[PDB]
Amino acid sequence: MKKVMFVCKRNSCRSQMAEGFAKTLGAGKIAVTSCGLESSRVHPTAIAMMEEVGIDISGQTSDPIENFNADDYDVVISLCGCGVNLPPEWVTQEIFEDWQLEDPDGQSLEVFRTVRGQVKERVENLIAKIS
Repeated sequence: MKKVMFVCKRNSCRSQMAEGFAKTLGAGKIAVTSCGLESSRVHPTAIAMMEEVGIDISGQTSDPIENFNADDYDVVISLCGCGVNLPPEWVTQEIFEDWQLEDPDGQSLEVFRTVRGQVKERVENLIAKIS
């Protein structure tokens, strides 16, 4: 299928969640992956907020951007604040976006819920373009 990527920074739960919604909502329409995990591990509070909607982001893990090749992912979604000097292969894709969204860092459950919800709409919009 069309290959997709979600690049992560800060508490990477927001951007790996974008992949978690994208595997869920893009199922059988796209192939989807994530990279960067700047929180050095996943964050159980995000897993709980995704369990609250029947999604899993604990099985996800760290793998650096420099080992990826956007030339091999037709649609790439940075979440680095639309201000990172991605190699030019990250631009030639069918989609190149940067969902410069909120930061759940070590926040309340409400931000872990809210950022997830706002991400899910961006995910579903991306899906609406491709799937």
